Amino acid sequence: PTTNPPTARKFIWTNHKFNVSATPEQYVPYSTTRKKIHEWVPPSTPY
Amino acid sequence: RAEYVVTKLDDLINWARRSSLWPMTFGLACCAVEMMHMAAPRYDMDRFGVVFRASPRQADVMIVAGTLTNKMAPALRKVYDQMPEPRYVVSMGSCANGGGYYHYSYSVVRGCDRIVPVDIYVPGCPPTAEALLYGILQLQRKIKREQKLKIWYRR
Amino acid sequence: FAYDGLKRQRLTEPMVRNEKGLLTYTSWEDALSRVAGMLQNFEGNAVAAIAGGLVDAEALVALKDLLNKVDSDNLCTEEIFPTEGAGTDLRSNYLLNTTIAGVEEADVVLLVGTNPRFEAPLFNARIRKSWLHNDLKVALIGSPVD
Amino acid sequence: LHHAVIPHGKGGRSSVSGVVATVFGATGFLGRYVVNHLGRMGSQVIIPYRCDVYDIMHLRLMGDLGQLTFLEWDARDKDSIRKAVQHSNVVINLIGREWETRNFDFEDVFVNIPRAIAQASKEAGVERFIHVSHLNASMKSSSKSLRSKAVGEKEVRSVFPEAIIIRPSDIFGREDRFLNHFANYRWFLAVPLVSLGFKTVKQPVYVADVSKGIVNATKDPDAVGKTFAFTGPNRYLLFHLVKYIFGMTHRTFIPYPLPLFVYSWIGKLFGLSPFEPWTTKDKVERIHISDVMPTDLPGLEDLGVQPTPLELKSIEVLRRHRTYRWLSSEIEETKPAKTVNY
Amino acid sequence: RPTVRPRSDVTHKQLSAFGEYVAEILPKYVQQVQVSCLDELEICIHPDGVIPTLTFLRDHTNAQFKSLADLTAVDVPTRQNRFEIVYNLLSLRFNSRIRVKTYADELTPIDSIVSVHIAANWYEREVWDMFGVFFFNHPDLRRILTDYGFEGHPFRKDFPLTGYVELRYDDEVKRVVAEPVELAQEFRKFDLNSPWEAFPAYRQPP
Amino acid sequence: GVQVSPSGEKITHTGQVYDEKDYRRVRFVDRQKEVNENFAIDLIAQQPVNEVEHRIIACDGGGGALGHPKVYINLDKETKTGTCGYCGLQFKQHH
Amino acid sequence: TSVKPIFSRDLNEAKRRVRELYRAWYREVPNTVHLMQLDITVKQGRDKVREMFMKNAHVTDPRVVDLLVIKGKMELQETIKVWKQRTHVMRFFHETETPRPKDFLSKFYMGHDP
Amino acid sequence: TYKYVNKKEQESEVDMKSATDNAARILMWTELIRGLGMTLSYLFREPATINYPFEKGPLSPRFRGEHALRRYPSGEERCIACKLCEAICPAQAITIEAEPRADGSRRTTRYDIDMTKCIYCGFCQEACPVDAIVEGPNFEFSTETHEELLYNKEKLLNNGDKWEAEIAANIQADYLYR
Ligand SMILES: CCCCCCCCCCCCCCCCCC(=O)OC[C@H](COP(=O)(O)OCCN)OC(=O)CCCCCCCCCCCCCCCCC
Ligand SMILES: NC(=O)C1=CN([C@@H]2O[C@H](COP(=O)(O)OP(=O)(O)OC[C@H]3O[C@@H](n4cnc5c(N)ncnc54)[C@H](OP(=O)(O)O)[C@@H]3O)[C@@H](O)[C@H]2O)C=CC1
Ligand code: SF4
Ligand code: SF4
Ligand code: SF4
Ligand SMILES: [Zn+2]
Repeated sequence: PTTNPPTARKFIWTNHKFNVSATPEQYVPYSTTRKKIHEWVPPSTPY
Repeated sequence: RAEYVVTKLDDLINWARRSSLWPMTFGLACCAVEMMHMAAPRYDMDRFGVVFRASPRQADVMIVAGTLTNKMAPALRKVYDQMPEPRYVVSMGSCANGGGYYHYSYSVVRGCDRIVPVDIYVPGCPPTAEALLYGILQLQRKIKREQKLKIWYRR
Repeated sequence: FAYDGLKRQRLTEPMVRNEKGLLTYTSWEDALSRVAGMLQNFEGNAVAAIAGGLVDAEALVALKDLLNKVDSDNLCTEEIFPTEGAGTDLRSNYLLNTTIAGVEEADVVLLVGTNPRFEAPLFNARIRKSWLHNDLKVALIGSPVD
Repeated sequence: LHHAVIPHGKGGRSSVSGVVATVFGATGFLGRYVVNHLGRMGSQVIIPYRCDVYDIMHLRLMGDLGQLTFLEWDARDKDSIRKAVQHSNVVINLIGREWETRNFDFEDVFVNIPRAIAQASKEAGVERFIHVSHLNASMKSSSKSLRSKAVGEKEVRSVFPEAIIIRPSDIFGREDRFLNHFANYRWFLAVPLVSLGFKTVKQPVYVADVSKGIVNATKDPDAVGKTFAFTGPNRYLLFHLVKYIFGMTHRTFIPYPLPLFVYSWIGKLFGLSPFEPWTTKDKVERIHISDVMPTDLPGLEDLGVQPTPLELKSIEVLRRHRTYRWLSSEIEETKPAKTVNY
Repeated sequence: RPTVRPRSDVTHKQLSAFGEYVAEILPKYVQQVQVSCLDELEICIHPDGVIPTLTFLRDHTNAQFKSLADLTAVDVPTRQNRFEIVYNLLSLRFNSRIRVKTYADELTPIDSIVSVHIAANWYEREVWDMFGVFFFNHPDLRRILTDYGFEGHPFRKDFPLTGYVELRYDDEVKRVVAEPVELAQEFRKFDLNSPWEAFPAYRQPP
Repeated sequence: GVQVSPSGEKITHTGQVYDEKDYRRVRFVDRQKEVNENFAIDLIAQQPVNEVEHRIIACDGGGGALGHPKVYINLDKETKTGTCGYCGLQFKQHH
Repeated sequence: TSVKPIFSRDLNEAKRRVRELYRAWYREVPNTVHLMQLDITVKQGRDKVREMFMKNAHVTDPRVVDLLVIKGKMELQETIKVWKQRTHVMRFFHETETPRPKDFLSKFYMGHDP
Repeated sequence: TYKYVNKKEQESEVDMKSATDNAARILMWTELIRGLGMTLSYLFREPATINYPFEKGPLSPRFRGEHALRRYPSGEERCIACKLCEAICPAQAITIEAEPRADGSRRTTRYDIDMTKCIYCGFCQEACPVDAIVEGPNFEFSTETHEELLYNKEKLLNNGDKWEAEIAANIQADYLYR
């Protein structure tokens, strides 16, 4: 990639990171789901 | 000074354990074929001080290749519970990490990690022989960064 | 399109009234203990229930047999139905004695001032099916509706 | 409670229990069973380690794929206790070594660790602080630990009230420090036990009985302050407690009685070991303070467990200490011990 | 025609001719010899007559089938005799294969051919291990492929894809012990089965 | 548009931020949260509208075999813009 | 109903075949505990043999009892031999999974299990 | 056609010249010396080994490794939540629960591979009608833990926000073969 360099696309990284193994700056999963349920709203008004 | 002497001893104690680690003649599936291609003249274990000894008493790391069935499982922890205890583990494959195929079958454990504790996980269905080699170079620094005499001084 | 409703404002945990007067969250071991205390205490005719709407035909019995073992018949429902003559008796005063399929096999329908269109919308469809195909005539009694 | 602390799941090993918990001493003997009895039923178990990553490998299992998350700390700082107990409903205290280190003494370990935790745990807002003192430790004891393990039993109540405090007896199990202590007296000529063993009444308890007791104490509506005492049945006497061991471990048995004039000084010779000592000033004296009768305390049986006798689970912990020609000997054999009621 | 695997009409008469041969020579315990479009033969039999048509096919001048290949057991739980048990054989002499299948219940065993074809010493054992079809007169019936405490016959369609137990290590007892099944993903049975027969006049008329 | 919640964690493409009272925020302790900073909700909005001449036109993703099965749009609406469900590219008619 | 029997006839001939099997376990439980190291004494090893025979007594069909014996001869051939392990034979005890409450009230303090 | 491999025995009345020829094979065991010189022929060869982290062996543009979610040249996550990439994934590894993006567009809220599953078979990059999910040429992504192999969507877009300079060259090299 000096005489046949790639195409840059204005999202691709500039600072490449190695295999973050067991440090911080590693990966931890989610449940990227928006929680899919809604329980109830008790009022602050006794009777 | 005492700490500086102990950090270097604990850096010097590991150089032996990490260079001359003697893995164990395991097998069980396709994945083991790549270990042979890591004993092959392309990606040499022996160049890294890594030698197959086929007994655990002489061993320093288990490499778990292949589907760890329910019948083989006692023979896998009967074997992990036969080494000395600087013992390390490496799980080659997606059949050994989670049971990639056969995760939902009945005669397959859903991970080597159900049974023996593990230091590192190599993915790939047949992980390339240059992908265990990245792991047993990474296990070779995962205990470069162990501090077993430091945490004796401060204790 | 009401399946959005089963995931909103929906009760999950058993709540219980607090010493302040607000509702808190507790366990079944603590709520049933409080309810049972107020059932061994008051009995007979000061103990009642009002069912309504979206209710089984299984909890109606267990909630009936429970309150009959403390000798109560105050089992009521939200929407009124008569009792002056043979209300709960004789299962022909609160039913489609005709089959809903029977609307086809019919020449006349008197609709009292109700919307089959919006009360049980699909009893109006059999009427429309039997409005088109077999020459049927209807007479709606009260409340002109489109 | 919230929506995920809900226990919506059968049994365990992939289910939820709402028992997101910190268990500090989960690198040693008792905590490896506690994590097992939490992780098996389905529960997040925050395991703070001050130690080698290699010594916490056996904790990587007994955990169902996310419920075992580890983090580092040391007792001599703040902001490493205010990260573990943050996202908790439960906190458990299992610290206590057996001896004095160069940096952490009996008071730095049994008084100042629960105090800092339980205060740093009350600020977070958690509901439970299961604490583990040791039975026989009221005050004015002959030792120096049990004279300080009641100080912690007060410096926790004065910091985090409504805390559970378990006072177990001397525990036994695989890789213990109790049966594998007397078992290894065989390396010398014989056993130097005091007063020919008498005057030391002991009711030991099995680990899982303690652990199943803890795990059920973090779920009851009961135990919102109730002290406990995990003692177990078969209130043995020491001479017969050891004769059972050396009949189980078939090597031999002859006493060699002593006073505390010397048998507490031999511990000061082996106490001059930079490593894990074989004995101490005080590890000799717990064995001999060990004397108690159960008076009123709740115990196991009103917590969930039906405790286990030593008659049964003694193979597992002494089958190693035997020689070939006794490596299979069938506890049908070996003459069970004499139990005293008093 | 360039993409449709020519039928090769010659070796469909050879086998059908040998089909009548095996039936009229042996009317007992034989019903509906059949031969597919794929030029391969099928001779279904009554289970009391297994060995008399495996010794025949091992010991006969014009039916030399002395080499066994498989012994399956197909499960079809919409019939009494659910376990169809399929043999398939091979002539070195004739270069022809054949299929000799049977039936059975969950309890109606089938006598073993270990005397005829010793190869079925273990093909029968797996059928016992996988399905549960007993075999009279068999040296050492027992499991091959399943665990030493595996209650169940797994290839029965009644058996769940993930079984009833799974194993893990209990530090409290220091063993690889079983507590019942507790998944983490719940294998998602997809409903990939369309309408639209796809094969008309090759179907089921009521 | 990664904007931090009042608790402290970051927001994803989708609001999924664990609430302050959630126990499943331990997993980022001594760790962090892999979250992509380049939200496609906005980058596609940072893209002009091709003011084409014809009413029915084609979209691809720069190469017929390299993405975006070729679908066609009806640009009769002058008020809204026509978009392909695959990309989010907008168009107009110019007349 | 005019069905074909196997290894027996009417049930009374297929219970000696069951007792000949109990006649093989009761002499080979003390053998296993010696061979392979086990915590069990002998009596909670033998009582489990009866416990696993006093589970299938409700059967009333010879062919079924003719069949359950066979699977027992398997698991005795697998135990008189050490083809099993400490693991496999100490798997019958179900020591791990907590015994769920049979009672109604506690059975739905956890789980929707009828 | 068949070929005999071990069939030469025919007593030709072996002359005394053919005896020493056999009697010096034995008593000097020379057939083995022809093996010692054979291994001596290889220590003087170039050992094919390669210094791995400095000399990583040869691959090809279709080498399928770590998954990644590609992206159009103007942002816009290239996935459109079809679900014909878990309907084929034989290891049953992918869960891609989706929604309308609130732009009116159609995108994932959820995407997943359990890389402890994922046989690395290629069915998902050849099924994707948009070239969103690919299977990159990574093979150094070993991990010390089980959780780091549960790539959801943020570890898997930004991964595709990493290798896109290196993927597209291989995809551009191969869209004629597929
Ligand atoms: C002048 C008149 C007087 C003269 C008097 C003297 C008369 C002459 C005496 C001649 C003696 C001849 C040589 C004697 C030794 C020969 C030993 C021998 O015969 O070995 C035979 C043996 C094979 O035996 P067999 O079982 O029959 O196998 C063939 C089956 N088809 O073969 C073997 O199995 C051996 C195989 C072992 C191979 C191991 C490899 C050895 C490595 C070699 C090291 C090389 C360096 C040599 C160093 C030498 C030491 C300095
Ligand atoms: N087991 C027994 O014989 C009995 C114990 N008990 C009580 O039960 C509890 C459990 O103790 P047990 O676990 O058995 O003993 P352990 O020897 O197993 O020590 C338990 C843990 O305490 C940690 N620890 C001790 N001191 C410090 C310190 N100063 N700073 C940080 N961590 C520390 C150790 O961490 P590391 O591993 O890093 O050293 C160890 O993992 C204690 O309260 C003990 O007194 C009561 C009766 C019987
Ligand atoms: S992961 Fe793939 S290569 Fe490895 S054992 Fe399983 S199927 Fe074989
Ligand atoms: S096939 Fe491609 S575009 Fe469709 S959901 Fe899968 S990854 Fe996304
Ligand atoms: S490569 Fe194959 S196994 Fe892996 S995610 Fe894609 S389809 Fe599934
Ligand atoms: Zn487009």
